[PDB]
This record gives sequence, structure tokens and C-alpha cells, in this order.
Amino acid sequence: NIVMTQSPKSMSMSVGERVTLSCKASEYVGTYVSWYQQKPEQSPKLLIYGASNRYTGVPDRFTGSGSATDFTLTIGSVQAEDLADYHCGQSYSYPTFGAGTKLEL
Amino acid sequence: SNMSLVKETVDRLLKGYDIRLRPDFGGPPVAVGMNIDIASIDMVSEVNMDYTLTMYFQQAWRDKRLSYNVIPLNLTLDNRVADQLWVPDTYFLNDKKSFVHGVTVKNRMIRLHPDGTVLYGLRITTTAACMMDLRRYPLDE
Amino acid sequence: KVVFSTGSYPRLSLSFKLKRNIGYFILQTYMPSILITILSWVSFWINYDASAARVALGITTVLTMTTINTHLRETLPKIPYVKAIDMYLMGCFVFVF
Amino acid sequence: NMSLVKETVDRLLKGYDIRLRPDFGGPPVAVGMNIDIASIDMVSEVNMDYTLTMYFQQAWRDKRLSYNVIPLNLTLDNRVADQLWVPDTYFLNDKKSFVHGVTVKNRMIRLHPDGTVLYGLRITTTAACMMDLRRYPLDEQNCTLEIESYGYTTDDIEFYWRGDDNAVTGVTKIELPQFSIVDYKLITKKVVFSTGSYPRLSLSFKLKRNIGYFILQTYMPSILITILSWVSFWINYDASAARVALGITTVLTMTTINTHLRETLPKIPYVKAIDMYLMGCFVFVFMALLEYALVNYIFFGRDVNAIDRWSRIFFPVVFSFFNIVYWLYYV
Amino acid sequence: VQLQQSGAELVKPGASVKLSCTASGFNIKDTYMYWVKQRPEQGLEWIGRIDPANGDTKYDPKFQGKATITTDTFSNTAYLQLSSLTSEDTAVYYCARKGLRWAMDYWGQGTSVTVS
Amino acid sequence: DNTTVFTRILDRLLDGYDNRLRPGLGERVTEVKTDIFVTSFGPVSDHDMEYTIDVFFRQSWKDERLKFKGPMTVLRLNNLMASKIWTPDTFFHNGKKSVAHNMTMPNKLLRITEDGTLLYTMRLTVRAECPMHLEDFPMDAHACPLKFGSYAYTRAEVVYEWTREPARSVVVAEDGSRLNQYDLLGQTVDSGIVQSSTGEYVVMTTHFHLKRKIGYFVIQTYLPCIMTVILSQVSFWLNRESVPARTVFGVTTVLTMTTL
Amino acid sequence: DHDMEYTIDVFFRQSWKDERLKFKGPMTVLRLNNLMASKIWTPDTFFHNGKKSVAHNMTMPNKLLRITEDGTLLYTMRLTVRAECPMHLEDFPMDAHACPLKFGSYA
Amino acid sequence: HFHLKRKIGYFVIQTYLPCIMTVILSQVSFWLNRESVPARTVFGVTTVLTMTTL
Amino acid sequence: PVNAINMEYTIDIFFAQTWYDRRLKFNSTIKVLRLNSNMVGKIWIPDTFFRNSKKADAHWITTPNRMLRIWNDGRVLYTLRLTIDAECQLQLHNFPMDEHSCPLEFSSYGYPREEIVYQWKRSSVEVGDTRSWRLYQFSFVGLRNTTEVVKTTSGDYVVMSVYFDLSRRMGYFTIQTYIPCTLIVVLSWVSFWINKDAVPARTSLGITTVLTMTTLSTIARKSLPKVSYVTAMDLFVSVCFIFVFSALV
Ligand SMILES: *[C@@H]1O[C@H](CO)[C@@H](O[C@@H]2O[C@H](CO)[C@@H](O[C@@H]3O[C@H](CO[C@H]4O[C@H](CO[C@H]5O[C@H](CO)[C@@H](O)[C@H](O)[C@@H]5O)[C@@H](O)[C@H](O[C@H]5O[C@H](CO)[C@@H](O)[C@H](O)[C@@H]5O)[C@@H]4O)[C@@H](O)[C@H](O[C@H]4O[C@H](CO)[C@@H](O)[C@H](O)[C@@H]4O[C@H]4O[C@H](CO)[C@@H](O)[C@H](O)[C@@H]4O)[C@@H]3O)[C@H](O)[C@H]2NC(C)=O)[C@H](O)[C@H]1NC(C)=O
Ligand SMILES: CCCCCCCC/C=C/CCCCCCCC(=O)O[C@@H](COC(=O)CCCCCCCCCCCCCCC)COP(=O)([O-])OCC[N+](C)(C)C
Ligand SMILES: CCCCCCCC/C=C\CCCCCCCC(=O)O[C@@H](COC(=O)CCCCCCCCCCCCCCC)COP(=O)([O-])OCC[N+](C)(C)C
Ligand SMILES: *[C@@H]1O[C@H](CO)[C@@H](O[C@@H]2O[C@H](CO)[C@@H](O[C@@H]3O[C@H](CO)[C@@H](O)[C@H](O)[C@@H]3O)[C@H](O)[C@H]2NC(C)=O)[C@H](O)[C@H]1NC(C)=O
Ligand SMILES: *[C@@H]1O[C@H](CO)[C@@H](O[C@@H]2O[C@H](CO)[C@@H](O[C@@H]3O[C@H](CO)[C@@H](O)[C@H](O)[C@@H]3O)[C@H](O)[C@H]2NC(C)=O)[C@H](O)[C@H]1NC(C)=O
Ligand SMILES: *[C@@H]1O[C@H](CO)[C@@H](O[C@@H]2O[C@H](CO)[C@@H](O[C@@H]3O[C@H](CO)[C@@H](O)[C@H](O)[C@@H]3O)[C@H](O)[C@H]2NC(C)=O)[C@H](O)[C@H]1NC(C)=O
Ligand SMILES: *[C@@H]1O[C@H](CO)[C@@H](O[C@@H]2O[C@H](CO)[C@@H](O)[C@H](O)[C@H]2NC(C)=O)[C@H](O)[C@H]1NC(C)=O
Ligand SMILES: *[C@@H]1O[C@H](CO)[C@@H](O[C@@H]2O[C@H](CO)[C@@H](O)[C@H](O)[C@H]2NC(C)=O)[C@H](O)[C@H]1NC(C)=O
Ligand SMILES: *[C@@H]1O[C@H](CO)[C@@H](O)[C@H](O)[C@H]1NC(C)=O
Repeated sequence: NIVMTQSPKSMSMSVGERVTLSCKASEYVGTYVSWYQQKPEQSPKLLIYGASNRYTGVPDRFTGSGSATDFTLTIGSVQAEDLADYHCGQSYSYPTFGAGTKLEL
Repeated sequence: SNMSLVKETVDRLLKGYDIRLRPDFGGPPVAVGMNIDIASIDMVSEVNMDYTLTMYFQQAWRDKRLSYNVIPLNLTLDNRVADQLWVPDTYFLNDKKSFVHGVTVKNRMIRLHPDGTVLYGLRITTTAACMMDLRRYPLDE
Repeated sequence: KVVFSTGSYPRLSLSFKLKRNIGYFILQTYMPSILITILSWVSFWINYDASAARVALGITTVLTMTTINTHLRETLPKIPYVKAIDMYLMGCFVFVF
Repeated sequence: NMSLVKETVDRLLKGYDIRLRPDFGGPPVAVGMNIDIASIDMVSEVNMDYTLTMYFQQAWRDKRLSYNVIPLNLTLDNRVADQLWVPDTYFLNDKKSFVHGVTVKNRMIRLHPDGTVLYGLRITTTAACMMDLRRYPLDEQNCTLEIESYGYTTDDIEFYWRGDDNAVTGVTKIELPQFSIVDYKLITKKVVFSTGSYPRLSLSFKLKRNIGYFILQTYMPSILITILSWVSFWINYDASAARVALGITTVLTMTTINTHLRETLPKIPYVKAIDMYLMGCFVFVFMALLEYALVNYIFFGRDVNAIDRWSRIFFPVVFSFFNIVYWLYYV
Repeated sequence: VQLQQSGAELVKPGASVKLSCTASGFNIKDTYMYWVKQRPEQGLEWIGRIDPANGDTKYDPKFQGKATITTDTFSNTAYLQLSSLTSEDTAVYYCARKGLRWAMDYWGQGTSVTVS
Repeated sequence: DNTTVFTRILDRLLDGYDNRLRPGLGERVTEVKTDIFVTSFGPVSDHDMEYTIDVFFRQSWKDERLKFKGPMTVLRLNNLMASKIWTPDTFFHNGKKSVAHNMTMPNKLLRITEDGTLLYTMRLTVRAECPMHLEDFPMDAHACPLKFGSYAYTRAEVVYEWTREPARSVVVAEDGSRLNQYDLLGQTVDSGIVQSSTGEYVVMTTHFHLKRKIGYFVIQTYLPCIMTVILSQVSFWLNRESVPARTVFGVTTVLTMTTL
Repeated sequence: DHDMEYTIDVFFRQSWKDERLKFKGPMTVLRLNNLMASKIWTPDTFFHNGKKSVAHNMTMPNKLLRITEDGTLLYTMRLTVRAECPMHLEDFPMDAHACPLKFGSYA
Repeated sequence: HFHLKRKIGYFVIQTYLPCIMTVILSQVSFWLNRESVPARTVFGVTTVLTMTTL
Repeated sequence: PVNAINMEYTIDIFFAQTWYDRRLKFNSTIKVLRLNSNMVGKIWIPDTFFRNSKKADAHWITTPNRMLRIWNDGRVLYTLRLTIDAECQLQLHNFPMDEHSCPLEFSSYGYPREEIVYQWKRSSVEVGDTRSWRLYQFSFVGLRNTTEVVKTTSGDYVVMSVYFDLSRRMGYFTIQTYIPCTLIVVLSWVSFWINKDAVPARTSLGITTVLTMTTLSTIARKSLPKVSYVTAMDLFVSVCFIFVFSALV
């Protein structure tokens, strides 16, 4: 299968600066990743599809990027309501998911 | 629905259309703008003294018979309606062998802007004759 | 605009300026002729009385230069002038002869 | 009677639905197939294909095209094929095919009073045939022609050879220049794709290459050239220029014949039988040249009438032994 | 546009549970239906796939046999069967619609299963 | 009659049907579901930097003007029905010259299900551009692409997608490998957006990874070069006084090397 | 020189009188599209020494039609006739040839 | 009738000049002394071979 | 040209057919309706196809090159211009001194003997000047027309054949392979005039003769197709090769 190895487990910074994430694929997935958010006591919501395609309702601060193997999600001036857990998935094959990147103050 | 409205608009546009007459037939000449996106140049051959050129050959002109004032959108019609509309008889003089590509359909484009502008496009692979002065071969240009 | 017998017609002319790369022709035509010409002057070091060795050295590269000249030309068209590569091969053939 | 045939044809073609097959919602229509092989033109190895001309013929039953007053079979014109339903038969290994159009398009319709439509076509096809050239030129090719319906599955159409093994005729009269059709077989089966299961007929030939051309233009020149290298073993050892020139030009002729043979074949990544023979011959000639070099080294550098005494016996024996092994394996 | 699932379930280990989610505003014959497992304080784990127009199902190799996915046409509903429930099967389950560029567009509210 | 029921179903479907407009012209985007079944990966021409490929080109799209209620759920129709309905204008971006086979009858397929879902298979033989970097020739590997997309409809009008999983939407048949020089290692797909003079278009990509074999070249060039050098290596073992013999060694090895 | 043939690329002009196409209108000459050339009578000129000619269809078919108000017609088309130049090779390679191009009506 | 006249520029360089140089190469063997039998027979057979391939 | 490697010849004809149609009968002062090719698509024409043609096409520039004339009694004349690559089974034994009879067989495709019967006119076949003919190494000797009934799967068909007698001219191969090889084996016979102590000279002459005999065997085979049997040219090449090999031994 395809193994998603997004890192790190959690990051703890303040409100109003740039934070980036990373998702690394074991085998080739070509621009078919997806990024979701996971609030506590909440179902996941889609943010990015393809490699860097912004979904409807997503703010402009959420910028994604991608390649053949390396993928990332850059946040510009993260706010207090964005404090949740982020997931990286793929669908070039049968879909798999990563562990999860959290955010803290 | 909107589809039936577009249907009756296009059917009104092509009703009474004369393909034999250019736009402004008794008046001023029509201005046909051109722009080309070259895909590749494959075989510049000195044996046959020609080169093969693949291009996206676009043309644009204003037809006042094809103006609609109902739909606020550019209509990209099917590629088969281009045989029912007037198009310029553009040819290449140094042509030797040529074809519009026909897979999976005939590779042509027609798009009807609401003012009357028609964006006609073709995908052409042409073998144009190019006479070569090989006096400085192979250092020639 | 161009004027024919039936009237004056508009014309858009698109043109390119293609310049030919040299290194393939260096690798194929120029450098084997240079090396086969360097081979022809090995025969000056062999002693004068060794007839068979020196007339082998001469005749084989004469026939090589004329075979290279005839070989690189039937692929080209039947143009009636002399080319630059043709001039280089004729000069090398004059030196070998 | 012309008016009767006219009103009968106008009755048949009126209300005929081109889009629906015979028994469209009913059972699969059975289509019998006859093929008359006219010629096989170019069994080409460089393009991995063969060109085949045939009188392709199909026969099915349409119950809409049935008439009862007229007692003879109506051979209509070839332009009513655009009005009647015909099967969508294609060839899977086809590369470039056409139906001949002189003086008109070469197709045929002959309706029958029960409803049978005799549809005959003259098709020149260039079917792909991948060739195993491991044993070339003493090889054997199996070139096929896969006949299949495209849009209709097994529960909409079925294919059978009309007359069993008497369906395909004219094979024995064909005389390809370099091959020889030994056997042919007719196979009916069903292939399964992702869209459904489709009927398939397959006509295949067992071509056998003729050895006679190659045995006088590759094998016999190589044998005589390796014969010529054994002339060097009898020449006196002091004549350096003679034996050196003979051995060198023998090697150069061997490399010339193999390099000027292997460009008429496709760029296969393996070794053939003729390549194996022309490699063994090159090894023998190179060993002859190295034998002379050993004689010259053992005289001038360091019994010199004994090494070429042995090689006058040893080299004709091992090459005779090599031909026995080669013509036992590849035969 | 809304995927409404069932309620929370609590049964003994070794039993079987019926779990379901109803799709509204569209039809499930067009897009694939994806089932996913979310263990608490863990990452998401994909259960399986169903194509309701074809009826074909594809499952994860570690979930084969213990889980299967069924569907129906009139009710426009996707179902799960879970068999031989254990302690590690305690999680929350979502049904996810296939979206644009294979993206898991919509998600259900979640059904939490628990054994004791 | 028994066959009049399907005839009036088709005549009711095509009544008032405008084939010049795509489904939902002013309401939505026409999602086209595409997969490819490669029946033979043809020979790669190194001279033209091209390759040939025979494929079953399958496209599927939902049309709501082709809904019907009848005794048969799927209308497996012939090719004459295909020209009377709207079909997407898919073309190959890097194709050079491709033939849609029409022997004996046009090699097309059309299946209208009762909910309006269509399916449109074709036989093509695409000669596509494969740009090659021959720095490591003959021990080179290439990724020959096959890019296809719409010609006239932009990203806001017609989008393309794979009907199965992207790892399983290009299937290469087992017997279908006409490669003699190369060998096929695997496929690789990817969608994407291409910006042109007219607008932005969705281009789907299929990369075929190839890997050449030295078989032909370790018998035509490399081994006759090694034998040519070795045959000049034996000229050191001859007598010093043998001037014409070592001379003809030298000149014949130089001629064989330059003609190779 | 191998196939004893040449290839000319011409603007083959023809003109004839047709009294059925007399008209009276705002303009004297009528420069039209090509699709009326199949609608009207055109002469069936063929090349007696031809081997294979192409009508050069790209993009619209390269013919024109002009209908003068008195009925005079002008109908030119762009062709690429490959014709037969019978050759006598007795003085090769310093020979001179007179390659012919014969044309006339068929029916 | 289209009157064409061939230009001898390809054939002078391609055929006439190699024949003239080959038959001049045959004249080179006449200035060698009588004992150089391999030399003069190499001259003779190579010029005849060149004339046959020409 | 009569192509020997591919085994066909090209022919350009004015194929004309005449029949009777009682529906095309008119009573007026006009005797002949001289029509162009536009009226071909409206009336009946027999489906005459050429049974041994690999590829053929009519001529379509500037107009379809077809003629249609209808008399007042129903007689219809239909003439069209055709270029046919017809298959001739040239036996290459005796080559390059071969003689051949090239056929041109035509028949109706769909209509059997009970529906269309073809027939020959006394002076039907008309040749041209026989000098504009591109036959280079051959020469048309004459012609003969025959008719017969073949039996196929569909039915019995009337087949009309025209045989074209062509006899070859070897003047070309004399300068290709004959003279050239004869002068090489004459150069083989001068070795005997060289003294016996000149060993490298005579063996250089020998190896050059045998390698160029192999080369001329290879080159002259390129003109011939890939047939299995031996020709007289190949027999001459083999006799010259064994002569020079006998001289060397
Ligand atoms: C599979 O697909 C192919 C491709 O779609 C099908 O082939 C096509 O078949 C149709 C229908 O028969 C043909 O339409 C008709 O064409 C003839 C003229 O044919 C000549 O021109 C063709 C076009 O040439 C193009 O390409 C060349 C390339 O060099 C260029 O130089 C040209 O400029 C063009 O771009 C050419 O392809 C033809 O050659 C082919 O066919 C001949 C047949 O004899 C072969 O020998 C060749 O080897 C080759 O295969 C040929 O040179 C037109 O005359 C037709 O128009 C008349 O007839 C119509 C039908 O009756 C009618 O509606 C028209 O009004 C018109 O009628 C006039 O002429 C009649 C003549 O008697 C009169 O009777 C009538 O009264 C009136 O005056 C028509 O347009 C396609 O050309 C043909 N194309 C190809 C590529 O083959 C094939 O059939 C399909 N197979 C199956 C089984 O489905
Ligand atoms: C490895 C191969 C050999 C290399 C050799 C290198 C060294 C020697 C190199 C020499 C260079 C010479 C050629 C240079 C290039 C020009 C080509 C050309 O076409 O020239 C001309 C040919 O016009 C003629 O009239 C030629 C006539 C035959 C001449 C034959 C050689 C001399 C004869 C005696 C020989 C034996 C003497 C001794 C006897 C014991 C110009 O013709 P054009 O332009 O085509 O058209 C006509 C011009 N016009 C349009 C103005 C009217
Ligand atoms: C003119 C006639 C001459 C005849 C001579 C006869 C005598 C000799 C006898 C004959 C034996 C030789 C002929 C063998 C022919 C087949 C070889 C072949 O293709 O195998 C493989 C070569 O794979 C490689 O990796 C190539 C290795 C090249 C070695 C070169 C010589 C050694 C180097 C030092 C030399 C100098 C040493 C000394 C220095 C002083 C093919 O592999 P593939 O297909 O590419 O890949 C695998 C398949 N796959 C793609 C499915 C994974
Ligand atoms: C040369 O180019 C012209 C135009 O570029 C071609 O003319 C077009 O030919 C097609 C096919 O013959 C015509 O389509 C037909 O339309 C009728 C309806 O009138 C339909 O019933 C047929 O089934 C077919 O689809 C098209 O109308 C016609 N267009 C024009 C403006 O004339 C011509 O075919 C080309 N010739 C060759 C040899 O390529
Ligand atoms: C390749 O060859 C073509 C044709 O020989 C070259 O085209 C020529 O370009 C020059 C420079 O632009 C033109 O001259 C200009 O003409 C206009 C006409 O109004 C005038 O206003 C300018 O002052 C200037 O004199 C010339 O007309 C044109 N040739 C033709 C036949 O139109 C071209 O430059 C060459 N090079 C390249 C890279 O294409
Ligand atoms: C040329 O090659 C083809 C393909 O390899 C050969 O066709 C094969 O023929 C055999 C028997 O003639 C077929 O075996 C059959 O298997 C079925 C399985 O149910 C069995 O019921 C039959 O009784 C028979 O044993 C085999 O399927 C068939 N191959 C394929 C792919 O269909 C052919 O024989 C070769 N030779 C010639 C002269 O054509
Ligand atoms: C239809 O096409 C026209 C021409 O391309 C579009 O015109 C654009 O108009 C905007 C606003 O004035 C300009 O900024 C652009 O430069 C124009 N061109 C392009 C490339 O967008 C027009 O917007 C289109 N109409 C619709 C409704 O799509
Ligand atoms: C119409 O063609 C059919 C082709 O089958 C002919 O019917 C056959 O005639 C032969 C010869 O008498 C019989 O041996 C067969 O048994 C018949 N076949 C069938 C299926 O009936 C028929 O004779 C033809 N009719 C005419 C008038 O020619
Ligand atoms: C062949 O032509 C001659 C011409 O006189 C004719 O008599 C004969 O009947 C025709 N065909 C045959 C041999 O029946």
C-alpha cells in the first residue's frame, strides 16, 4: 500500500505567523493528495484537493503545494479558530491516511 | 430551462443564415485577426526541401448576423456547426501536404461571443515547402 | 499584400531562422576525415624502400576519402553547387593525394 | 416483374430501423463467416506484420428483410449497405486496412426469401504478427487474424464459421515467396473485457521459412570464407605479409557479412541462429589469425613446423564437429 | 448534500451490529461511497469501497471478512456489517462521498461504537 | 410490432435534442469519466522520437436528455446513434497522427443506460510525441507521455476524471506488447491544468516508463569494437621486421574502427 | 528522374460564358464562396498526362468563383499535378527535356 | 511544354571527378620501379575495384 | 513499370462499358444525351472489379474523370479513367532473361453468371503508341483477350482476362552484374602472369578478387526478391566464384 508519513505530531506557536506542514509518500502519488481539518468533537472537513486546489469556503490564507512525492500545506497568519488537527490522505491508489498534525498555543 | 433558451437562440441565429455571403457582403471588408500557437516542428528535411509544422491556428472576425443579446456568456458550440457558418478561405501557399487532425473528433473550435466575434480555431499539421541554400552546409542558417 | 492577375490579396507571412548545430557533423564527418588525413602522414616515417607498407598507407586512405565523399552525398539532394563540407573533403583528398 | 421487385424492395426498406439489430431485444443473431484468401503479399519481419487480401463474407438472418412472392434471390446494389443493418465486425490485430473501390466499392448484398442477407466484402488488411526470431532463419511463425464483434456482447451476437473447416478456402493456392503455409486452423471462443464478453473467431497460419535462399547467401559464403582462412596454415612461416593479409581480410569479410546482414532484421535484443553461426565462424577465423601470431611469436620472439601441422588437422575437424552440433540443434 | 448516519451503538464483544447512513440531496449511483475508521486520538483508517451502480466492493486487506458493505437503490442508503466485535473495534465511523479529484468531499456526523 | 417499441423510444429520445450543446450548458460542468485499455504498446521509433499505441478509448458522461423508461435498462446501440448525440471533443495533445479504425464498421460503442449514463469506446492508434534525452544511449530510460484533454470546452465547462482508481484506470493487456527494442516497466497517470491562449483546460496525463536493452548494441557496435581493438592488440606480438604486416594491421583496424 | 515524372503547382484558371447566370444588382462582379461551384455547371477538364493530382482542400477548398453581371464566369483552383515527362536518356547527364502538360475535356 | 536543361554540378563532383582521379591514380603506378610487385598490383586492383564500385 | 520485387505492374486505361437499360428510353429529336459524371450517381452501373488488382484508383481532378452517354434506344456508354496495380506472377527463373504474360482479370463482384454476362468487342482492347509506355527493360510483344466462368462460394461469375505479353531486355544487367563480374574474373586470370616468388602480391590479388566476388554476389542479389530457387544470374555468379576459388587454390 501507499504509506503516508506526515510530520511532526504537533506544533505549539502563537497566532499570526507562518506555519508549514509536510506529507511524504512512500510510493508515487501524482497530485492526488487531500488535506482535512479535525476539530475536537467534529467530523473532518475538506480543505485541499488534487495537489494545490482550494475548496469552496476555504479562506485564502490556506495555501497548499505538491510534487510527485513531497507535499506540504502552508498556513499564512494562523488564528485562534484554526487550532485543530490536520490530516493528509492520498487517492492515487486505494485511499490511505497519515497519523495527524496538531496545533497548540 | 436555460438549455432550451440557448437552443432557440442558436436556432434563431442559424435560421436564414447565408453561408455563401461573407459578413458585410456589399460593404467594407471584414478584418480577420490571427494568432498561432506552434506545437512542434518535426522534420526539417533537406532531401525533400520542406519542414513539417504543427500548430493551433486561430482566427477571429466579427459577424453581425451571429449576435445575441440574451445570454451573458460566450457560447462554445460543437465543432460540427462550423460547417454551417461562414469561415474565411485561408490557405497556405507553400503547402505540400496537410490535414486537420480528426481523432477523436475533427479537431476544430468555434466560439460565439455575444457582440458577434467568432473565435475559430484549427489544429493543423502542415508540410510547408522551404527552399534551402546549402552552400554553407552544415554551418548554414 | 500580393498582387496576382485576378486582384490583390492580403497575406500574413510567418518565418523562422533555423541555425544548424555543428557537433553532430564534427562527430560524424569532420573528425573521421581529419583522423584519416593524420593517418596519411604516418607513411613519411616508414623507410623509403618499404614499398608495400607506404603504398598501402597511401591507397587505403585515398579510397577511404573518396568513399567518405561519395557516401555522405547520396543522402543529400542532387544540388549542382559545392558545399562547405564538400570543400573540406576535397581539401583533405588533395592533401592525401 | 420489375415493378413487383420495386414495390417489394420499397416495402422492405420502409420503416427499417438501422440502429436496431435483428432481434434487438431478442436472442443474439448468429453470423456465419466465410473467408476466401486471395493473396498474402508482405510477410514482413521489420514491421512485424503480414498483408492479407481476402473475400470476407458474413451471413445472418434478418426477419424484417423477408419476402414471399419473388422466388429468386435478390442481388441488390452495393449502396443499400448504408440502409441495412450489418454487424460491427473488426480485426483486433489490424494496423491498416481498406476496402477496394474500383470501379465501385467492392461489397455485395444478396437477400434471400427466408431473410438471409449474404454480405460479401473484398478487404486488404495488414494484420500485426509478432515473430519469435530465436531460430531464424530455420524458424516457424504463427501469424493470426483475430475476428471480433465490437459493440455487441455474447448475449447480442454470436459468431461461427459457416461450413466448419470448409469456411476458409484458397489457402493452398497461396505461394508466399520466402515462406510456406504448412497448416491453418479455425478457432471459435469468447474473450472477456471490462465492458462485457464478446465472441471471437481466429484464423491462423503456420508459416515455415524456406532455407534455400539463406543457405546460399549467408551460410555458404561464411563456410567458404572459413575455408579460405585455412589456406594460411599451409603457407611458409616467413611470408608474414601473405598470412597476415589473408587472416585480416578473412576477419573483415566475416564482420562485413554479419554487420551487413543484421540491418535487414528488426532491432531484436537477442541472438539468432544465423547470428550464432556467424559468431562461431568469426571465432574460428580469429583463432586462425591468433594461430599465425603464435607461430610468429614462437619463431622470432622465443617446432614452428608442428603448430601449423596440428592446425591443418585440428581446424578442419572442430569446424566439421561444429557444423554437426549446429545442424542437429537447429533443424 | 447531507449525509445522515445512525446513532451510537453499545453491544457485547463477539456480537454483530447493523450500521447505516442515509444520503439525501443526490443519488449514490453516481459517486463511490467510502467508509473510514477513526480510533480516538489516532489517525483515520480506510475501511472499504462500494460502487452502488455496479454493486462492486473493495476492502482493505486487514478488514476483509470482519466487515462488508451493502447498499440499496430505493432508500438511497449505504450499510455496514460488523462481525466479531472486539476491544480494538471501538472507534467512530464515517461514510464519505467520493468528490472532485478523488477527495472525500462530504462526511457524516459519526457513529461511535463501544464494546464492554 | 415487437421492434416498434424501441424505435419509438429512440425517436422520442432524439426529438427536440440539440447535439450542438453539452449537457447542462448554462447550469453545470460535464464530468467525463475516462479509462484506457491498451491492447498493444507498439514499436518506439527513435528516429522520429515517437511511439505507437493501440487503445480502447472509453469515456462516460451523464446526460439528462437521454432518460427513458422501457423494458431494457441498457440500450447497446451501434455507431449511427453516436453521431446524433453530443460527444466530448477529446484530442491528444502530443499526438502526431492517429487513425480511428473503421473496418469493417466504425469501431465505436454506445450504451445508454436508463438514468442517462453513457459509455463511448473507440479504437485508436495514437502516434504520440516522446521527447528523448539520449545522453546515456543505449542504456537509457524514458517516460513517454500520452496527454489528452478537451479541445474547445474549458475548465469551467468540461472536466475529465478517471472512472476507476488512478492506479487502475490505464490497463495494459498481457499479450499486447509490440516492443522489440524497449520493455514496458509500468504506467503512471496524473491530471492537471494547462494554460493556453484561449483559457485553462483539464489535461489528463499517462506516462509510460520504458527502458532500452543493449542486446542489439552489444552485438552490432560494442563487441565489434572490442574485437577491432583486440585485433590491433595482436600486432604487438608480430615480428619487428614485418613492416607491411603490421602496417596492414594498423590500416585495417583504423578502417574498421572508422566504418563502425 | 526515376519515375519519369515532374510536379507542377498551378493556379488553374478557367472562364466561360453562361447566359443562365445573368443578374442585375447593386454590384457588378460577384465574388462568392466555393460551394456554389458544385451548384453550377463547371467544365470537366482533366490532364491527359497526369499521374496523381491533389485539390489542396486546406482550410476551405482552394477554389474561387466570380460571376460577372453579363454572365461571364471565372473559376480558378489550386492544384499540384504530378505528370509524365517521357525522357530520352542518351545524353545523360547533359540532356535537355521538354516535359509536357496536356489537358482537355473528358466527356 | 516545359523546357528543362539538366545542370552538371552533382555529376561532375560525384562521378566524373572520382573517375578522373582514379584513372590518374592508375598512372601513379607507372613511376614506380619494376620490383615493387605487391605495390603495383595493389595499385591495379584497388583502382579496378574503385572503378567497379563507381 | 513492371515491379519484380513486389510482383505487380501498373496500367493506365480508359475502361468503357456498354449495356442496355429499358428504363432509360426517351422519344425525342435528341439522339444522344452526352452527360458528365454527375449523372453516374443516379443510374445503375455494374460493379466491375479487377480480380488481381492490389490497389487501384480513378482520377478525380479537376472533376471526376467519368463519361456517361445515353442513346434513345436505351443504350448506355460509361467510360472512366483508371490506374491499376495488377498482380503478375513473374517467375524469376531464367532472370535476367525472363519472358512473362501479365493478366488483367475483371468481373462483377455481386452479380453471378445468371444476372450479368460480360462479353468482348472485336476491337475492344486498344493499346497506345507503345513508346510513352514506361516499360524500360521489357517490351510489349502483344495482347490476347479471353473469357471464362469461375466457380466461387457465392456462385458462378463471368471473368474477362487480358493477357499482356512482355519480353525482357538484359542490356541493363549486362552493365549491372554480367560485364562487371566477367572483368573481375578476367582480373583473376592475370595472377598466372605474375612470378611465383611474389607471394604477397598474388595472395593480395586473390583475396581482393574473392571478397569482391562475394560483394558483387551480395549487390546483384539486392535487385532480386527473396526467392528460394536459383536463377541464371546466380548460376553465373556461382560459376565465376568457383572459377576464382579454383584459381586461388
Ligand atoms: C473508412 O473511413 C474512410 C475515411 O472516412 C472511408 O473512405 C472514404 O469513403 C467516402 C465514401 O465513399 C469517400 O467520400 C467520397 O470521395 C470521393 C473521392 O474519393 C477520392 O478523394 C478522396 C479524398 O482525398 C483526400 O485525401 C487525398 C490524399 O492524397 C488528398 O489528395 C485529397 O485532396 C483529399 O484530401 C480519396 O481519399 C479517395 O481515395 C481513396 O478512395 C479510392 C476509391 O477509388 C481508393 O482507390 C484510394 O486508394 C483511396 O482509398 C479518392 O481519391 C468523392 O468523389 C465522393 O463524392 C461523391 O460521391 C458522394 C457519394 O455518392 C456524393 O454524395 C458526392 O456528391 C459526390 O458525388 C459526385 O461524384 C460521383 C462520382 O461518380 C457522381 O456519381 C455524383 O453524381 C457526383 O457528381 C465522396 O466525397 C472518401 O473520400 C473516402 N476517403 C478515404 C480517405 O478513403 C471508408 O469508406 C470507410 N470504410 C468503411 C468500410 O466504412
Ligand atoms: C574526392 C573526389 C575528387 C576531388 C578532386 C579535388 C581536386 C580537383 C578539384 C576540382 C574542382 C572543380 C569543380 C569545382 C566545383 C564546381 C562544380 C561545377 O559544376 O563546375 C562547373 C562544371 O562545368 C563544366 O563545364 C564542367 C565540365 C567538365 C570538367 C571536368 C574536369 C576537367 C576536365 C579535364 C580533367 C582531366 C585532366 C587531366 C587529363 C590527363 C560549373 O557548371 P555548373 O555551375 O553546374 O553550370 C554551368 C555554369 N554556368 C551556369 C555558368 C553556365
Ligand atoms: C562481429 C562479431 C563478434 C562476435 C564475437 C564472438 C565471441 C564472443 C562470444 C559471444 C558472447 C557475446 C555476445 C552476447 C550477445 C548477447 C548479450 C546480451 O545482450 O546480453 C545482455 C547484456 O547485458 C548487459 O549488461 C550487457 C553487457 C555488455 C558486456 C560487454 C563485454 C564485456 C566488457 C569487457 C569487454 C572487453 C574485455 C577485454 C578487454 C581487454 C542483455 O541484457 P538486456 O536485455 O539489456 O537486459 C536484461 C533483460 N531485461 C531488460 C528484461 C532486464
Ligand atoms: C474538403 O473540405 C470540405 C470543408 O472543409 C469538406 O466539406 C464537408 O464535407 C463533410 C463530409 O463530406 C460534410 O458533412 C456532411 O454534412 C451532411 C449535411 O449536409 C451530412 O448529411 C453528412 O453525413 C456529412 O456529415 C460537410 O457538410 C461539408 N462542408 C462543407 C462546407 O461543404 C469536404 O468533405 C472535404 N473533402 C475531403 C476529401 O476532405
Ligand atoms: C526570412 O526571410 C523573410 C523574407 O525574405 C524576411 O522577411 C522580410 O523582413 C524584412 C524586415 O522586417 C521586411 O522588410 C520590411 O518591409 C516592410 C514592408 O512595409 C517595411 O515597412 C520595413 O521598413 C522593412 O523594409 C521584408 O518585407 C520581409 N520580406 C517580405 C517578402 O515581406 C525575414 O526577415 C527573414 N528572417 C526571419 C528571421 O524571418
Ligand atoms: C497458432 O497459434 C494459435 C494460438 O496459440 C493456436 O490456436 C490454439 O489452438 C488450440 C487447438 O487448435 C486451441 O486449444 C483448444 O482449447 C479449447 C479450450 O476449451 C478446447 O476446447 C479445444 O478442444 C482446443 O484444445 C487453443 O485455444 C488455440 N489458442 C487460442 C489462443 O485460442 C494454433 O493452433 C496455432 N497453429 C496454427 C496452425 O494456427
Ligand atoms: C468571453 O471572451 C471574452 C474575450 O476573451 C472575454 O473578455 C474578457 O473581458 C475581461 C473583462 O473586460 C477582460 O479583462 C479580459 O482580458 C477579456 N479576455 C479574457 C481572455 O478574459 C469575456 O470575459 C468572456 N465572457 C464570458 C462571460 O466568459
Ligand atoms: C438462393 O441461394 C440459396 C443459398 O443457400 C440457394 O439455396 C440452396 O440451393 C442449393 C442448390 O440447390 C441447395 O443444395 C441448398 O440446400 C440450398 N440452401 C438453402 C439454405 O436452402 C438457392 O437455390 C438460391 N436461389 C436461387 C433462385 O438461386
Ligand atoms: C476476344 O476478342 C476477339 C476479337 O476478334 C473476339 O473474337 C473474341 O470472342 C474475344 N474473346 C474470346 C476469346 O472469346
